[PDB]
Order: sequence, then structure tokens, then C-alpha cells
Amino acid sequence: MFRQSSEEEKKLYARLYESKLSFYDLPPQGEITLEQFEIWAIDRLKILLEIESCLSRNKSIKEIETIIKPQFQKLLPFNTESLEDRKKDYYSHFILRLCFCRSKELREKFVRAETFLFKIRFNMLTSTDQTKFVQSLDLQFISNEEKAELSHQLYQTVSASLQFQLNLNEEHQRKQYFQQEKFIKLPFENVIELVGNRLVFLKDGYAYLPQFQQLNLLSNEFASKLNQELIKTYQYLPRLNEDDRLLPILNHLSSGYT
Amino acid sequence: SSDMEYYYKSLYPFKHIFNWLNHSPKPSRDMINREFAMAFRSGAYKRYNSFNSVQDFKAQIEKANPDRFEIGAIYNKPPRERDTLLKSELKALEKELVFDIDMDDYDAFRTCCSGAQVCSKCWKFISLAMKITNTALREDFGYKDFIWVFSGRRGAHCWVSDKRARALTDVQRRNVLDYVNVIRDRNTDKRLALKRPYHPHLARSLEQLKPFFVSIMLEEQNPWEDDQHAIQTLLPALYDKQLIDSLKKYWLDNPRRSSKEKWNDIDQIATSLFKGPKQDSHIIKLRECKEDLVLMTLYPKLDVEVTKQTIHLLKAPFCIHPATGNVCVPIDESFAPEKAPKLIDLQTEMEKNNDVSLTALQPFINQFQAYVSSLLKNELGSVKREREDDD
Repeated sequence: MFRQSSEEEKKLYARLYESKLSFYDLPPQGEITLEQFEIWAIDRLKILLEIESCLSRNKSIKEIETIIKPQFQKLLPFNTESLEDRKKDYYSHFILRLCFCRSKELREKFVRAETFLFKIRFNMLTSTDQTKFVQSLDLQFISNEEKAELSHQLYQTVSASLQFQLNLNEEHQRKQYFQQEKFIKLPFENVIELVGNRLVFLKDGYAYLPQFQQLNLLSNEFASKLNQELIKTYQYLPRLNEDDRLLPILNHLSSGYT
Repeated sequence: SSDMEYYYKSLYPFKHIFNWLNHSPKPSRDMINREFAMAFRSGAYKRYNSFNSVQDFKAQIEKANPDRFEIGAIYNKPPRERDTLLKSELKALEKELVFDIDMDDYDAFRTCCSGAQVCSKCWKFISLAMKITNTALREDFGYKDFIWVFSGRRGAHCWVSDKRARALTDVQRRNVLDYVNVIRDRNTDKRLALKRPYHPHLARSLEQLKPFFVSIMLEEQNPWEDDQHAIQTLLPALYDKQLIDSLKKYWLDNPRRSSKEKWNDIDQIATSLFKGPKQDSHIIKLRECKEDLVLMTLYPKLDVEVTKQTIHLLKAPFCIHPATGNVCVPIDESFAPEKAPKLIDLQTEMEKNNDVSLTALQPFINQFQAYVSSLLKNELGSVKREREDDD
């Protein structure tokens, strides 16, 4: 049969937003303006302020998504090929690190709001994008034999969840889905919020988690790594103090949370 | 006061308790930084004590001579040095995961005794609660290094000392507690909130409690022989209003039928009412109500205040209960409160023999020594596995 046969910064941000979301993993390079610094930080700050306001009003995920999604096209676009939007998103996150690393209360508020925004944007993805994003983060499934041995317990655990979360009211549909579903085994301490609600099966100190759940692990890893990075950011704030032109902006940004 | 002084000087097992709390024969931060609190007959209570060694621990408890002392968390720095620290600088690192069960929580269905009084008839509540809890701790959480302790009058305390259990945060402790807390509302005027089909924990607990429901609830305690108590506790757990009204009317016309008789009346009247194509569904719902009643009556009941915080302080093992005089001994599922030693009896036995090993306290000391030996062996094995994994 027949057969034939700075740019680096732009490539970096194309790579960082191929997954459409990022853990915000890497040091930015090159330059932007100081006006851009202020405006981009304020835009992300407005979205996070509304997220915290809605959470203080005890609104649900669906309501917050209805409130916040129209704001992306104006303040902080998502699911976009534009280099400007990608740089705006990335840089605004990094700026608010330096604003909100300053104290435990600021770190907690910023981690909460940013993790909830992460959850919102992850919900906006297609399942293929979610899979690719999770795989890009280098993030144990059980064997078919172990699934067969624990099938009664796992099905008893997830059958209600399949009906209420995936709308599978028919038991036949639940059985077919369960036959196609994969399960993850990890220590129970890693998914303790699901343990307290008895949403996972426990055996010998390990929790058995279906593949259609477990986004709380992803968002908790995002929150934990962001908290550690903020702690690091706090430790080298004395180097930020070398440019005076940034400190009034950061003081202004933090004043809306104090 | 003199009896307590004699007790600490002659009877309390300081060496075994030190080995348990220190997790090592040689001293460590697990004892040096562990908070202890002492309660006194004057009404005084002193927090933030900690001890450098078994000799220091024994000497300070003997010198203070409290009515009891209580065990708290392991800290980042010695609690006895808190005067050198700001309040924000002294922080907890570990504490044994502890569960607390009280007999008074079963007075919704207990009859032979009420309040802080106890007997072997009702302690079957605590024995089954211990059995279900032990099954959960071993099969679900994989724990092995735990022991139960009699509270001295009316309850039982489980002290879990596995390294992964000791390291749980407050959030993790609250969620573990929620996992094992099934009867989250004690009020009797509703059916349980549990979803169906059962989570495997609930199903296994029900199958473990089913053989004992007749003998304990319907026959031994028999709380529903009183018609008003049945109308107030048994009927609200049922799913249907016509069934409830029919049972209420029938029992008001036919009073003082026993709990077993009422339990059968539920089935008979439901069979009489729910004929036709929907009969299978009604039988299933009735069976669900009875299963939920078994869990409502016999499942473990827990004090959330003991488990929900790492920094909490609780009466230590082998303490003396101030009212009853009982020793707060270690126990197992076959225990009853009538088997506990008392301070006066142990003083008498020591006056006669002058040897602790010949007193009634020594079997309990043997249980604790075996537990400490197993705990230390598992700790050393865990350190070896961690070192091999690091290598």
C-alpha cells in the first residue's frame, strides 16, 4: 500500500491552555503593562467576590453557575483560543497570589473562591476535556476480579447515587451502567467527606470510589497545591517589596476582602 | 483523699499507661507533649499538664492526688511549658480516636433501669453497640490497635490508638463519626432518615442486630407493652397513616398487649389492610419500617462531643469513679458493670495480700498489658515498613 514520508512564551501558554484549565503550574515570562496588571487582577477579583458573596448567601452550584457564567465573556473568558484571554486568566491568578498570600484569612478566602471557580470551569468542560486534563496532571483502578468479588457491596453503595445523580431510575439501566463503570481504591482518609455521607464503600481502611464521582479529589488537590504555593509566595514577599509601583495596587485589591 | 493517695501509690498501672500513651518504652514527644488534666475534690480543674517519663508521670499524679485525671492530645511543644508560649503557638499533632457510649441514651426503649443506674439486663445494649463498632473499626477502617474501657457507672469508651487513627484531623474525625453515627436524631416521633437501598455498613449492622431484637427488645425490655409508649415510639416509625390509626384504635380497644404481641399485630393488621395488587409493595415498605426499627432500637448511640475534636479531654483508664467507687477498667463485649472492681474492695484485698497480682484488678491489667504489647509490636512493625519504603 502507498505512503508519503517571544515565540516560546506563546507556545507555553498554548500548552498551558490545551487542557482548557490549569493548576497554574509554572512561572510566567516576558512582559505585560502595569495597567494590564491592575485591570486583570480586578477582573478576576470581581468574579471571586461574587462567588464568595453567593456562597455566603448559601446558593447552590447551579445558581452560582447561572450567576457567574455570563461574567466570563466580560471579565475572564474561558473555553477560548485567544492568547490575550489565556494570558489574562493566567496572570490575574498569579497577581492575586501576591495579593492574598499575605495572611491566613486572605489565603483561605482566595483558596476557597479560586477552588470553587475551578469547580465551575471543570463542570463547563466536555468529558473528553476532563479526561485529558486529569491525565495531564499525572493523576489506582481496581481489577475486574476485585470488582466482581465486591460487586454486591459496590452496587449497594452506588445504586441510590446512580438514581439521584445520573437520573437512572430504572434498575435495568443502573445495572447496565454499573457493568460499564470503573472504581478507584484509595485510603479512606483521602475522601473523608464522601465517607461521612456514606457515599463510598469502605473495606480494610480503603475507600472504593466510582469513576463518575471523585471530582472533590481534583479540586482538593488544586486547593492544597494553591495553599502551598501561597505559603511559598508569602515567604518571598520581601522580593516583591523592590518595586513600589505594585504595592498600592495590591493594597487596593486586598482592601475589598478586609 | 487518702484512699486515692493509696490507690495511686499501690494500684494504678502507670507503667502500662505510659507505654500506651508514649508508644515506646523509652520517652518521646508522645508523652512529653501530651496534655493531661486533673480534677480535684475542691472543685478545681487544671489543664495543660504533661510528663517527661513514667517516673515523672507517677510522681506528679501521686503528689497532686486528684479524684481523676484526663487524657488529651499530643502537642508540638510541651503543654507544661505553656507559660513560655503564646496561646497560638501551642498546637495539637495527634490524639487517639475515641468513641463514647452511654446507657442513658437507650432510655427511649430501656425499662429495667433508667438514668445513670445500670444492670446486666440492659448492658446488652452496650455489648451489641461494642460489637457493631468493633466490626466497623476492623472491617471498614482496618484498625487493630484499640481497646474498650468502662466509664465507671453508665458507659463504655473505645480508645483507638492506630497511627493512622491517631493522626486524624478534626474534620476527618467529624466525618468518621458521621460515618458510624446512623441514628443521628434521637427523637422517637419519626421514621429514620436512611436512604434505600442500604449502604453495606447499614446492611451488615442490621444482619448482626436482627438475632437479638426479639430477645432484647420484644421480650427482655418489652417497652411497648405500655400502649401509649407504643403509640409514641413504635407507630411513628411506620410508613402509613391508616395502618397507624388502625393499630392505635385496636390497642386502645385491646390494651396492655406486650411488645411481641404488638409486633405481630403490625403484620396482621397490615395484611388485613393492604390486599390487592399493591400488596407486595406494602409488605416491602412494612419490612423496611421494621428493619429501621431494629436499627433505631439497637444500633450504637454515641456522644459526639468526645469524638468531634482532637484536643478534647476524657477520664483516663483505671481511674476511680467518684460516686460509685468503681475502677474505670478495660473491658470487652462480654462485660457487665457488676464485674467492675471497686476502690474499697481493692484496698481490702491489698491489705490481705499486699500484692496487686492477687487482687481482682489483675485480669484487667493483663488485658491492658496484652493490648500494649500488641500495640508496641505493631508500632515497631510500622516503623520498619516505613523505613523500608523510604529505602
